[PDB]
Amino acid sequence: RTALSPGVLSPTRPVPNWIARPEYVGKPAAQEGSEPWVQTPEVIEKMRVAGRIAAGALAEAGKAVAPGVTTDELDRIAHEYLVDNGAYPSTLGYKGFPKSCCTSLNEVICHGIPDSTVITDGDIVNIDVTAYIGGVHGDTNATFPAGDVADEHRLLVDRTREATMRAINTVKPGRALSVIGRVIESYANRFGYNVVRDFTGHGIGTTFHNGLVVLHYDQPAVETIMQPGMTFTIEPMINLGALDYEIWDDGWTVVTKDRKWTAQFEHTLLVTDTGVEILTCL
Ligand SMILES: [K+]
Repeated sequence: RTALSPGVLSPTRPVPNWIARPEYVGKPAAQEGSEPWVQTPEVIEKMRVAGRIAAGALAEAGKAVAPGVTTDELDRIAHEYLVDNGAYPSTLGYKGFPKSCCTSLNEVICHGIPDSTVITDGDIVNIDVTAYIGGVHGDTNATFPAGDVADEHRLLVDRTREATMRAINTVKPGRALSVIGRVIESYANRFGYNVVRDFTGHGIGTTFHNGLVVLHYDQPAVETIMQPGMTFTIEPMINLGALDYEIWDDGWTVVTKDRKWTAQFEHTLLVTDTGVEILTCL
């Protein structure tokens, strides 16, 4: 199975005029990074709706993962589900990004651009989709096997899923945020895996990335304490090989230098009064 190269993009998919666009659509940058990390009860309830819809779009596209299919076709499906449910796909026009989800095969760490790329037997593909509705975002992702995937790669996927769920299950108010990345990295290193450092989880609410950073590796210098009403992603990228990467000329696609495969899972989480609630569930 050869190292991936860029396929060709389908044209911009329309979304109905009546679906509110985030402010950043059609602009070179977003107005984000200084928004409160704790959400009002109103925004939390709305994020339940956005997260539910993202989860559905994820589940739908992931159902179409099969040898023969294009990444572009996964995007079509995710886009349709978001649009049919009244949601704007948050990635569409986010800093110029051209599609409605990210599709990240094999050695693509993250930010892959749905295209003419045809999935083959044994590949793994991450699909990351975000919903914007009622003025808020919800983001979820998962890595899906295509065909007869090698044990090596199944285990990577299952272990990355597990790391993520372990980390989620440590979320509680009064606990150090740094606990997330300690749990993740300790679990990954157990199997000889390497945790991506340069890409992180983030606060999410009325803005896509509100400036809160959630590290997935052990970094006990972070002082941030989790508080009820905080909303953020946990989204570890976990590599079979070394952390060294390249970005393609499209400006988005992140690939492992060594071309070894990598996996990722993600939810949008609420810190409740007593623990956690996963917002990106069906
Ligand atoms: K990947």
